[PDB]
Parts: sequence; C-alpha cells; structure tokens
Amino acid sequence: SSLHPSIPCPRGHGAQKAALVLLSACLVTLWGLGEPPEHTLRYLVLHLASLQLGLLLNGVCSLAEELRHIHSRYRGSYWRTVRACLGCPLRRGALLLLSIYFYYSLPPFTWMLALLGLSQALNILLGLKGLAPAEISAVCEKGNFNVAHGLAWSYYIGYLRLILPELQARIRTYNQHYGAVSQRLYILLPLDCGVPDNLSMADPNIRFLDKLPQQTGDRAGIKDRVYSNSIYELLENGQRAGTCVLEYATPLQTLFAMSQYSQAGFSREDRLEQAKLFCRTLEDILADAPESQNNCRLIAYQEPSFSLSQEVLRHLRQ
Amino acid sequence: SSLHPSIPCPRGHGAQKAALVLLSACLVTLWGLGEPPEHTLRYLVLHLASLQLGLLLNGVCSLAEELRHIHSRYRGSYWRTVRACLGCPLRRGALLLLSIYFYYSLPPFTWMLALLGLSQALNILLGLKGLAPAEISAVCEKGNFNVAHGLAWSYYIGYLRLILPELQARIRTYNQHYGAVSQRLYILLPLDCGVPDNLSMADPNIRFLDKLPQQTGDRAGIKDRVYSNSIYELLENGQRAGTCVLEYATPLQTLFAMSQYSQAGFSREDRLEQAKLFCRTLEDILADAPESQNNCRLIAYQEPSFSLSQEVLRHLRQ
Amino acid sequence: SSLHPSIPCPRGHGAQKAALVLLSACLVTLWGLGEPPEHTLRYLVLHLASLQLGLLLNGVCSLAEELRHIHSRYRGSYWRTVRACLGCPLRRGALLLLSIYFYYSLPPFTWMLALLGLSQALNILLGLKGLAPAEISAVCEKGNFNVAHGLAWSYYIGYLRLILPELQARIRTYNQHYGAVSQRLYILLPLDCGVPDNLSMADPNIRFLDKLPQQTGDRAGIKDRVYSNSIYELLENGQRAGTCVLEYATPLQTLFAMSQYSQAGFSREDRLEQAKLFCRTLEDILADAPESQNNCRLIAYQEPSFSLSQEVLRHLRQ
Amino acid sequence: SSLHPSIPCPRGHGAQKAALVLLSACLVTLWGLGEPPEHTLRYLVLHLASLQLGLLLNGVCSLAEELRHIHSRYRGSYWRTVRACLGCPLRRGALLLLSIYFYYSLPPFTWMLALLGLSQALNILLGLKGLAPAEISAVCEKGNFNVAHGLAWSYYIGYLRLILPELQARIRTYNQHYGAVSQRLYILLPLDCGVPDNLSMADPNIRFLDKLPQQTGDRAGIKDRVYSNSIYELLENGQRAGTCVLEYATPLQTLFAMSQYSQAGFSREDRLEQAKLFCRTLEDILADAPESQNNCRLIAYQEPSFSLSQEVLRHLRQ
Ligand SMILES: Nc1nc(=O)c2ncn([C@@H]3O[C@@H]4COP(=O)(O)O[C@H]5[C@@H](O)[C@H](n6cnc7c(N)ncnc76)O[C@@H]5COP(=O)(O)O[C@@H]3[C@@H]4O)c2[nH]1
Ligand SMILES: Nc1nc(=O)c2ncn([C@@H]3O[C@@H]4COP(=O)(O)O[C@H]5[C@@H](O)[C@H](n6cnc7c(N)ncnc76)O[C@@H]5COP(=O)(O)O[C@@H]3[C@@H]4O)c2[nH]1
Ligand SMILES: COc1cc(C(=O)O)ccc1NCc1ccc(C2(C(C)(C)C)OCC(C)(C)CO2)cc1
Ligand SMILES: COc1cc(C(=O)O)ccc1NCc1ccc(C2(C(C)(C)C)OCC(C)(C)CO2)cc1
Repeated sequence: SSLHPSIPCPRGHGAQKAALVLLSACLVTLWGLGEPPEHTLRYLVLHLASLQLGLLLNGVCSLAEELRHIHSRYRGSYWRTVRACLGCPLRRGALLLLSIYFYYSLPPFTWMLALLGLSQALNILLGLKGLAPAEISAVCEKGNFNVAHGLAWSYYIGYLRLILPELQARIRTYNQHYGAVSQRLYILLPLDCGVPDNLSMADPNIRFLDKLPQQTGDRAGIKDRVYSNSIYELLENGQRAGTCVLEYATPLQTLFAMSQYSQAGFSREDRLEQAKLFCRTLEDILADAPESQNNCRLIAYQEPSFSLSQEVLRHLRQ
Repeated sequence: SSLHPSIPCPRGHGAQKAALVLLSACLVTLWGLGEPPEHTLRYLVLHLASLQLGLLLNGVCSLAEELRHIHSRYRGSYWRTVRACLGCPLRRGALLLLSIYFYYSLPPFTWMLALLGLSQALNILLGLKGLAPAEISAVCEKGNFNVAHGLAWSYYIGYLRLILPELQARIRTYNQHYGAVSQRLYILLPLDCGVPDNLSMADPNIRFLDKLPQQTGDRAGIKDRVYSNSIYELLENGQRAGTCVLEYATPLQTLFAMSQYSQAGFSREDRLEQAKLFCRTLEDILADAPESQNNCRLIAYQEPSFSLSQEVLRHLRQ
Repeated sequence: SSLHPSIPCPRGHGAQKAALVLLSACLVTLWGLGEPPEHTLRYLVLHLASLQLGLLLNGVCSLAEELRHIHSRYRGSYWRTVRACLGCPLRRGALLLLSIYFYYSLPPFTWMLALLGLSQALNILLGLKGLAPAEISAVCEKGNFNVAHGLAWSYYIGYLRLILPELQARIRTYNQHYGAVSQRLYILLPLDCGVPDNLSMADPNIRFLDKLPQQTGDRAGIKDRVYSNSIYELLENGQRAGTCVLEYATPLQTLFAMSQYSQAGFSREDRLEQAKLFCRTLEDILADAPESQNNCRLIAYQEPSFSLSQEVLRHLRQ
Repeated sequence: SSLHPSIPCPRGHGAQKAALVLLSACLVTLWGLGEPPEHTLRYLVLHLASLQLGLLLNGVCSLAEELRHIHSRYRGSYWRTVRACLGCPLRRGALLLLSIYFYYSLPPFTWMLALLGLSQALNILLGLKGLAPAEISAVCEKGNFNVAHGLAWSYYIGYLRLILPELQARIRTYNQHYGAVSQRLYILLPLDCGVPDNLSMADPNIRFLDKLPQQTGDRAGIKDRVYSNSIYELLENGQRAGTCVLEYATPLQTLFAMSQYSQAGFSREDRLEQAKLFCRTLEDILADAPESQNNCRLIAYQEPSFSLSQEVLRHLRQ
C-alpha cells in the first residue's frame, strides 16, 4: 500500500497455510495415538456426509423462502432457485448419494438424518448460523459486496473519466487567459469522511482563487450538464506557495451521511472501513485507467496540529 | 413494490417455518423409532459440540490471516481481531468448556478433536467453505453489503436532497418567464441500465424543449457547482401532449459501465439484481424523506413494443 | 442460435449429467455385487491417491522445463512456476500428505511410488498425455484460447466501435448531398472465408454505387487514419431493389490465408471452426454493445444456386 | 529472441529428460527392492489398463455432451464425434481389448470397472479434470490456440503484406517532392500494450512532420481503402536527429482493450503473455516473409527513466 498506512491490503492465503499446518498436526496426532487407520477414514467420511446432509437440509429450508421470490429474482425458474439454494444440483446430488451409500454400508441412517435435521432446525430457529465478522468481510471483498466499490466506480465513470481527459486543455486555457496552477487534479480523501463544502473552513491557508471554465456535456437526459473545477491558493506563513485544482472526494459525504441516517443501516466502523476500501479501489482503478496519464493525484489523510495545506504542498513540491 | 413487479420483495422468515416443520418431523421420527430421549439428547449435544470445535478451528485458521491486518483493520487490538474471528470470545469459551465437559463425561476426546481439525483443514484447503448464492444475497441485504445501497443513498443525498426543495421555485420562475411544465421531477429507472445520454435517441417523441433556472452552490471544495435539470416535451401522434422535467438515473449508467469493465468484478446478472435493489432502496428512501414532499416521481420499466413516452404520459395522466 | 444453424451453441453440462448417471450405475453395481463396503472406500481413496501422486510427478517433470522460462514467463519467481506446474501448492501438498497417510496406513509405499513414476515417465516419453480433440476444444472455448475471439474483438474495438456511432451522420450527409440507402451497415460472414476484394465478382447483381464520405481519426500514431464505407446497388431481375452499405468481414480473409501458410499451423477444419466461432463471438459482442443501436446487421451464409443478393435483400426487406 | 529478453523462447523437451531420469531412478529402485520384473510388468500393465478404462469412461461422458453438437460442429457424423471423444477408435478398441484380456488373465473385472467409473464420475462432477497452467500454455502454443497468433497473422496479412512492397516507392516519391526519411517502417511493440493514439503524448521529442503518398486499394468490398503512414521527427537535445515512418502496433491496443472489457474474458497477465507471444510470432513471420526485404524494423520495449525517442534513435543509428 502507498496511499496511507491505515489502508488495508487485500487478504492473502494465510488461512489455507494455517489449515495445512492443522492438517499436518492432526495427522501426526492420529499417527501417535496408534489407532486403526481405516477407522480414521471411516469417521472422516461419515463427518463429511453429515456436513453434506446438513447443507441439504439448510438448503431446502432456505428454498422454502426463496421460492416466494422465484418470479422476481430467478426468472420464474425453479432450477435457478434450487441452484441458488443448493449450489450445483448435480454435484450436491452426487455427494448426497455417496453419503447415503457410505453411511448405510460402513459400520441407522434415518435416526442420523432425524438428528441432523433437528440440529439444523435448532441452528436456524435460534439464529446460530451467523457468519463471523471476518468471514463476512472476506466474502464481501472477494465478491465486491460493498458500497465503497460502487461509489469508487461511480466517481471514476461519472466524474473522472469525463473530466481528466479534458483537464489539461482547460488549465492551459486558464493560464493563457490569466497563475502557475499545477497541471493535475488533486483529490482529498479524508478517511473520517469529514468533507466540508468549503476548503477554507478546514485550513485558512487554503484560500479560494478563480475557477476553471465550465465543462458541458449531455448526461443521462440532461442537456449541457455542467462540471466546474475550482482553483485554490496554498498559503505558507501567510505567503502563497503553490496553486492547484483541489477538491474533496464527494462520495465520502455520502458515506458520512449514511452513518447519520438510521434508515441506511450504516455504522461508523462501517463508515471507516468503506472509506478506506473506497480509497483502495479508486487507486486500483486509476492505476490501470488510461485516462489518468498523470492527470490526478490521490491525497488520503487521517486527523490525529495536522495541516491540510502542508500535505497538499508536500504532494505538490515532490 | 409499485415500481415494477420484477422488483423482489425483502426476504421474510420462510426458512424459520421450514426449520420448525423439520424440527416437528424429526421429533415425530425419533418418537417412532422408539429410542429414548436421553440418547437423542446426548448425540445432539455431541453434534453441537463438534460444530463448536469446528468453529473454533476455522476461527483460528482465519485469525492466522486476520492478524496481518490487526493494525490497519482492527486498530492494533488483538481482542478485536479474535472477536472478529470467533464472535464474542466469552460465549465461545463458555460453549467450548461445555463441549469438553459433555464429551469427557458422556460415553478419546483428543482423537475426535484431531478428526474435526482434519475435516476443517480439508474444507479450508479445498475451498469448501463457499456460501450458497441465496445465503450470500441474504447476508448482503441484511447488512446492506451492496453497491446499489450506496448508489441510492448518494443519489438521494448528493442530488435529490439538494434539488427537490428548490425545484418548485425554479419551475415557477420558468413559468412566469414563459410554459405549463409539471410540478415534479420525473426519474427514469431502466432495469436494463441503458441510460442513453440523450432521451430523443430512445424515443423520438421525447424532444428537448428548454432548460431551467440553474441551481448552484458549494459542494466539497467546488465553488458554484451547477445543477441542471432540462425540460422535455412529450409528443403523441405528432403534437404535444405533456411537458415536465425528465432525466435518467445516472447510478444505473454507473452500474452498466461497471459490468463492461473487468476490473470491477461486476457481472450482468449482478447488474440486473443491483439495479432492482437500487430502485427498491430509492423507493424506500423517498417514502420517509422530508424532501420528497410529492416533488418527485420514480418510473421503472423493463424493455420487452413499449414506448418510453407512453410510460411517462401514463404516469402523468394517472 | 440465430445467425446460422451451422453455428455451434456453447457447451452445457451434459458431461456432468453423464457422470452422475455413471456414478449411480457404479454404486448400484457395487451394491449388487455384495462386497465389503469398507473395501470400496479404501480402494477408491487409494486410486485417488495414485492420481495425486501421478499429478505430482508429471508436475515436477513439467517444472523441469518451465524453470527455464522463469525469468520471462513467471517474473523470475519460483513460486509462480511451481503454481503453474502443480496448481495451488497448499492444496496439492495437503492432498499429497493425505495420500501418504492413507496409503502407508490402510491395508509398500516406495514400490507404488516407483511404479507410478514409471507409468508417468512412460506416458510422457511416448506422448500418451495428448488431450482428446473435444477436451481441447472445450478448454479453448472455456478460456477463450482461440484466434477467432481475438479477431472478433479486434473487429469490434478497431473498426465497428469507431464507425457505427458516426454511421447515421455520414449516411444522412450522403442522402442530403445526393439514394435511399438502408440506414445500417451490413456485414457478410462467409463461413468458407471466401472473401473476394470485389462484391461484383461474387454476384453480378451486387454492383458498386458511390461511396460515403471518409471518416478520419488519429489511431496508433497514424495521423488522420481513413475509414471508407462503400455503397452498393442490389439488382433484382436486372432492376434495382435496394441500397445498403455492404462489406465483407475482413478477419475472414486472415482466417483463409492462415490456412494457406504452413507457418501458421492452421488447418481448414480449424478455419471453419474459427470462422463460426468468430461469427458467434461477434454476435455476442454486438448484443451487449451500446454502440450497436440498430446500426449493424450480421449476414452469415454458407455456399452449398446460392445468390448473395437474395440474402441481402431478404435481410433488407424484413 | 532479439526483440526483448522478456520474450519467452519456445518450449523444448525438458519434460522428456525429466521423465527419462525418473524412469531410470524407478528402475534402479525396483531393482533395489528385489521384486522380480514379472510382478512389476503385471502391475504396470494393470495400471495402464486402468488408465485406458478411465479414458474410455471420460470419453463416454464427454460424448454425452458432444453428441448435441454433432450436426453443427461434427457435420452430422457419429464417427467424427466418437473420434473426437476417444481419439482414433481403432487404437482405443485395441487397447481396451488388451486391458480386458490382461485383467481376466492376470491374477473381479466388473468391480474394478465400477470403481474406475466411480472415480471418473467424481473427478468430472467435482471439476478435478482441470489442466495446470503450464500444460494449458504448452497445448495452446503447440496448437497455436492463442489470440496473439491470429492478431499477428492479421497484422502481417492485412497491413504489412500490402504496405511493405510499396513503401520504398512512396518514400522515394515523398523525398523527390521535398526530406531524408529512413527506408524502413518502424513498428513499436510495447509489452505493456499502452499504444497511445498520438506519439508526442508518450515522448515530446516524437513530433509529427508530414504524411506520405497515401496508398489505396480494394479490400473486402471496400473501394479505395486508404492506408496512411505518417512521418515523425526524432528530437534530441532540442534539435532534429532523425526522421522515419513510425507507428504503433494496433493489435496491442486491441489486446489492452480486451483486458478492459469483461465480456472478453481476458486478464492482464494473459494480456502480457499474449503481447509477448504476438511479438515473437510477428518476429518469426517477418523472418521468412518475402515482403520483409529489409523494409521493416520491429522495436519492443517494456516501460521501467526510459525514452521512446532514444530507443528509436538507437535502432536507427545501430
Ligand atoms: N466534485 C464534483 N463535481 C461535479 O461536477 C460532479 N459530477 C459528478 N460528481 C461525482 O462523481 C460521482 C458520480 O456522479 P454520478 O452522476 O454517477 O451520480 C450522481 C448523479 O447521479 C447525481 N447527481 C449529482 N449531481 C448531479 C448533477 N449536476 N446533475 C444530474 N445528476 C447529478 O447524484 C449522484 C451523486 O453525485 P455526488 O455524490 O454529489 O458526486 C458525484 C458522484 O460521486 C461530481 N463531483
Ligand atoms: N472493411 C474495413 N475497413 C477499414 O477501414 C478497417 N480498419 C480496420 N479494419 C478491420 O478491423 C479490425 C481491426 O483492425 P486493427 O487496426 O485493430 O488491426 C489492423 C491493423 O493493426 C492493421 N491495419 C490494417 N489496416 C491499417 C491501416 N489503414 N492503417 C494502420 N494499420 C492498419 O492490420 C490489422 C488488420 O486489419 P484488417 O484485417 O485488414 O481488418 C481490420 C481488423 O480486422 C477495417 N475493415
Ligand atoms: C470440490 O469437490 C467437493 C465439493 C463439495 C461440495 O460441493 O460441497 C464437497 C467436497 C468436495 N471434495 C472433497 C471430498 C469429496 C468427496 C468425498 C467423499 C469420497 C468420495 C471420499 C469417498 O467422502 C464422503 C462424501 C459423502 C463427503 C462424498 O464422497 C470426500 C471429500
Ligand atoms: C477441490 O477438492 C479437490 C481438489 C483436488 C485437486 O487439487 O486435484 C482433488 C480432489 C479434491 N476433492 C475430492 C477429494 C476426494 C478424496 C480425498 C481424500 C480423503 C479426504 C478421502 C480422506 O481421499 C483421497 C486422498 C487421500 C488422495 C486425499 O484425501 C480428498 C479430496
């Protein structure tokens, strides 16, 4: 990571390595105990069969609910619903038949089935199937089930992809028709999502200069939609030090407000996590984005004293 | 849902009813088999103990990974990381002690622990911890782990919350200076996420008439950010039939773009699901929003034959 | 499929269904034979262990070669090379340890290892590991290891994506400055890849009318790269019937020529298969392409008599 | 490879040498264990028979799917489909008869057949037939199942084969009418697939000077298709140092675009590999091409610092 140390890096395969260590330790233990190795395989297969049967029971329980959404979620198809509730039906059926064959045959199946169903019903009714926070976060980042992902892609697709290509032209026009504004757009990324509408209320040194010429385009059925970029003066010890096109990242305002509305179901820990995820995703997008031909810089900072103007000037004087 | 029948309703408790029926059936089956309830209780407790030990081992394996993000994601606290990997540690410890006690007491513990660890390691290494699509969708909707949620809240907070209060004044100003446009902002919600940049290209009857009295204000370091809302005339049979403010929902354009980009990890089925989720979320927000004092009207439509102008005129007349 | 009946449809899951049927039949057979079920599991696990060991041996054999390409293919990393030769090392190691534990323990490991290595060496030296044509084709279509995929994406990205958006404008300009040319671009897709440079040499009825105004753009460091679309007159019984912008698909010329150069290693059966795959992929691309707002039609035909002008007029008169 | 060291050389026979060493080691081990060669031969033949039966069963399972494409992909011939699913049927039948004979004869066949079918069905249903990345890459390179192959052959056939013969005449015409440009077409092969639409944006020294005497001809129904090749001056230290015809390879732009689109199923590692494969294939083609009579020069470069103009001037001077 390079934006800010607080930004987490993508998760690796540490869990699989721990699993391999656990497997080795368990095999060594079973070897030490000196137990009939055929029993080990027998009972492991029985345990996996129990897991498969429990998955089947929970899947039918969830199907009881998902069938009410068949015509809206699954195109009125029962096969798609069954697949959503039990994975691939062919593999699940194959493993179910293997379980049945290797339980009835290896040294009652109906009693075991009743017990597994009782356990599954107890877990479902009491809500014991809740995923751990780490598992939920891993599932969300893996499949990009996050608001920050969509916000970053909206910021790139809706604003940056349509502004950065025509940013140098407007800057050169302003320079011709008027100071030495830095030839880039600097985006502030407050991880606290404290985005004021005025940069002068954050740091007095950051003062408002003139503005770039408006950019107009037809967007989503709105004729001549306006995009305006403001130019700000950076004051050091009361004297101007540098000029640049500065602006906060607006989606952080949405992240902050969502933590203020109870209807959003968005907590403050979620706010921080999604802000950092937004920063990471935006950096990843800009890395491979062809529009960003050195036309944008991301400035992520955290408030513990702190001077925003100093960070901007550090990123400018490099 | 009144927008479109294709919008799926929120999930209920069908899984709970199915679990209750399964519980009753399993109790009946155990009664029929004639075995005494004491053995059933013993083996049920043993199965739950095995589940608890498996959870412990999986949490240890996942902690082996989450400890790498202790400082960035967990604020340098080992308690928080362990909690994320094992839920509330106190409850987990209590249940583990219960499991150990009711194993050593109920007719070798270490061997079963090794077997369970072997099974968990096999599940982790072979990627058998996968959660079914229905489970993942339910976990996301309950926790609002979706891009559509953030996009809808950004659209409401970013644009509607600032435009709807001042829309009546702008429309009245436009009328006094010329115009019998309607007193609502009509929003198009294509479930296919088409969103062309010009309405007339989707339906020739939709023809641009004139703009509105531009609204401007400060927004996240941008001075005089301009908000534009255009007016379109609704042609019908070659002559005018209605006029109002009409514009697409840009977050759907963002969703469509995300499906085109591979860096987003966003599919087209996910695109449709997230578009419908966005529509439902925006519907739910405007219902309880103080700003939507009858000042907006959401229009959702799936392209089969059909005419956008006809849909808008139907929503106007009706 | 709709382009042409000869175009294959994507492969389904028939192999998995046949596998499930085979599994059921084998389980029924084993049950009928009345054999100790523990032996079945024992020998199945032994067979899978043998397969894992054979995979390990073949993987090290292939690593012996892939290590020579470590600095060019795998970024000078040995871990990446090992992963490319043996899949995920963690899972492979786990299954190897399971094999070792459940072979030495279930009723010589070194003799079996030597025999498996001998078999693997015999297969490698004699070239017995060759994949069947169906398996190769499935692997290629699954991962898009095909020339036709790249050719279709080049045709869309390089030509259509930069022509179709500005096609109606040029057609309207020609109509103003001059007949009733159809308002679309019609692309011929001869599955035999017999693409002549002159449409009049194929069918005399297809005659050359004037041409659309040139389209110019800077492409790949070439200033004002020219794109020219020709207009052709469709003669029926000696009299004009319709006008349209017609052109063959050029990548078919490359497909044909590649079958003429031995240096290409491209056969005629490969030519036909890749031509049909190109047609399918182009249709799939245009289906979801936003540029194709009814601006292009694909005309795939096969020569058994046949009149190209008749097919063009059939697609025009619809 | 002289283009760039990062271009991997074609694979050799290292796997064969490794297999030979493994064979020798296994023979030595079997000699050491002291078992007679007769048992070794028996069990080796049994193992090969098991492999043959597994191939038979997998081919039956895959035929259950390929029979759906008998008419579209196999020309309505069952023999061709069976051959694609089982290689040459005669050899497969001979080997199966040998297996049956040497099983019934060498100290229950149907039980082992059922076990092998169970194993094959498990492998198919669980998706265990996956081929390692090295194996897939070798199969693709041997069979030229790559997009880069088709792109390179299209670039040579489509553009170079038509431009190189007439490039000298055009350059001479340009010189007589004005100019000391070089007598070769220089092609840039960025392994990162950047390919900006204007050279000066990648290096300010690369400045457009003038075009050439446009070449035109008929191409796949396009009358007077125009081929343009621009001239760029190579600045060095503020004054001219060299002039020649310079243009990027557009197939690399196609590769980059394919990686941006999700519908392509094209990754970025695959992008780099296919770019290097394209460069190698184009190098191999021009070596034996009658058209490349010293009329072209390929320049490959990976962006580390480095200057494109410096690379071009180095290739010119040297
Ligand atoms: N600093 C800045 N100046 C701009 O001109 C601008 N325009 C867009 N954006 C930001 O890029 C992202 C993409 O916007 P998108 O249109 O896809 O969703 C937008 C869009 O659907 C709607 N909306 C906002 N402003 C307008 C507007 N002027 N006209 C029409 N719709 C608007 O409400 C959504 C949220 O906007 P913001 O959450 O305040 O910041 C946006 C957004 O984060 C801008 N950011
Ligand atoms: N009918 C038609 N008229 C055109 O103007 C045209 N321009 C491009 N194409 C086709 O689209 C596809 C994309 O071309 P790409 O540039 O990515 O690769 C091209 C490009 O790298 C190079 N090339 C061909 N023509 C030119 C040209 N005029 N200028 C520079 N490079 C060219 O050689 C490749 C193969 O071209 P064609 O294989 O004959 O047909 C192309 C191609 O199939 C055209 N097709
Ligand atoms: C990716 O493949 C898998 C997918 C899934 C899934 O879809 O959930 C689960 C497990 C998968 N592979 C591991 C595995 C498969 C099968 C068995 C087996 C034997 C065939 C050992 C005889 O043991 C008993 C059994 C009833 C569990 C099934 O058969 C053991 C282990
Ligand atoms: C995705 O899961 C798989 C991946 C791969 C692969 O990477 O090739 C192969 C197989 C995978 N699942 C199936 C599977 C079956 C059986 C076994 C097992 C028992 C766990 C029975 C005890 O028996 C046979 C063994 C000793 C060899 C290993 O252990 C394990 C797994």
